[PDB]
Amino acid sequence: SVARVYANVNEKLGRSWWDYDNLVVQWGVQDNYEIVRKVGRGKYSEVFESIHLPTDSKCIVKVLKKKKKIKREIKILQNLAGGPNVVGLLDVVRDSQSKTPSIVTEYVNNTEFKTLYPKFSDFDVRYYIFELLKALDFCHSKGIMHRDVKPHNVMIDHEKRTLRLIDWGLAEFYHPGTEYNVRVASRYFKGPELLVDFQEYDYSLDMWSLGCMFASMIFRKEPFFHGHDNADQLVKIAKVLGTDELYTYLERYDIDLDAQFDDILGRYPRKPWSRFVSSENQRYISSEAIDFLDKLLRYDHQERLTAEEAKEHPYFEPVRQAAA
Ligand SMILES: O=C(O)c1ccc2c(c1)nc(Nc1cccc(Cl)c1)c1ccncc12
Repeated sequence: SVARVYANVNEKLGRSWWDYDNLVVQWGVQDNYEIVRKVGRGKYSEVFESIHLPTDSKCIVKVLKKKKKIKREIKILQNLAGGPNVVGLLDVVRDSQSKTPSIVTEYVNNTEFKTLYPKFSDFDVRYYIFELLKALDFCHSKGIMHRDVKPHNVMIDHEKRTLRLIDWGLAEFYHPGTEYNVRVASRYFKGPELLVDFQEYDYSLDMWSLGCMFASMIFRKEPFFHGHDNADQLVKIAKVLGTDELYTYLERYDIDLDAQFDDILGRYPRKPWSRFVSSENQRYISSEAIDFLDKLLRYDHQERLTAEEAKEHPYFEPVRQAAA
């Protein structure tokens, strides 16, 4: 398997674009930042609201815990500089003694998605998904997969109507035929390729994750596919897409399933998208939304829309018009 778009981007841009092992960071002055308030903690980071003291301006300091992965995240954030709806890198600093690095990013006025998403209109969903598609089409066009696309990593200032894709700590460069680690993404947003241990994945992983997110929004069910473990996650997906399309996909990519799917995985017919429509979510539902969702949520990553193809979908016509 090789990506159907942007496969040769890292080839064309060469070693100085993707070789993060040999990154030399020009560290900023740590005493130029003051930390004010912790805003959050991750598996990999603490995040604090802070001040850039020379300018007295609001910013974020992300303190990070292998060295390899710090360099990857920094090199990606430098390469993505200037890109639409990508979180802006302000600096990289570290402790004088301990050498613990921190990434300094722009501050965003987020509304938590459990609160924000239900307040959305149909146009709002169309608009923010379109804004997210600009960020993903940008990073894919630069040889980079995000690999952790989920609502926590999409920051929305609903007053400014502005969007930022954050947390590039799982992101990687795409190299044709590379076998990538499948333990990426949070469980609810993992593509089938991660769940059957198909390692030769590409940018199209982000598009499955986008699909899950989009299903949450239009069907008002967070998360859409609610599995308990990685095994059950594939069962929840199979109970919607069906097992017929699953077996053709496995056959097509020569994937053999783990032995202990045979007890838990039954034969399920395809549930139509229409069966998820209710009184409460009908506000979001149109024939264009379902068709768009259908073209993102495919077993076969090579059948999913590209971010670019997705921007031309009729679903986004109210948004292209409103921008003229
Ligand atoms: O990782 C980044 O690149 C990254 C970049 C920017 C923010 C962030 C993470 N996390 C934020 N908040 C947050 C909220 C809950 C949990 C956690 Cl760990 C963090 C946040 C807030 C305000 N503006 C920018 C950010």
